[PDB]
Amino acid sequence: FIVKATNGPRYVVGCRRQLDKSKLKPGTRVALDMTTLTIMRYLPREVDPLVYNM
Amino acid sequence: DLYSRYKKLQQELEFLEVQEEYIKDEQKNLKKEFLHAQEEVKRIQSIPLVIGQFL
Repeated sequence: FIVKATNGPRYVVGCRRQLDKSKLKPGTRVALDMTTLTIMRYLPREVDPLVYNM
Repeated sequence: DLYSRYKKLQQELEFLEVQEEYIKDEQKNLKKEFLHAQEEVKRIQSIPLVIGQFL
């Protein structure tokens, strides 16, 4: 998978072992490893509350 | 000199036939060495590669 460091660059990662590779669709947010940098844990969220406040 | 020339042609022959075997073994060896070169260098794979640009 190609991930998005929110200050910058883009990488190549993998899962831990069994992180449900069908769940990790383009559009999810994951937690990335510190050293290995690969995917650790999925998350929700999304962005600007001008959609939300209406 | 037909007792000593015919003695030593055999000698230098058996010498070179021994000496062939060294390079036969090294040719057996270096193909394995080149395969180890191939794969153990081509482990240069995706340690988590970064996206950039080429100019």
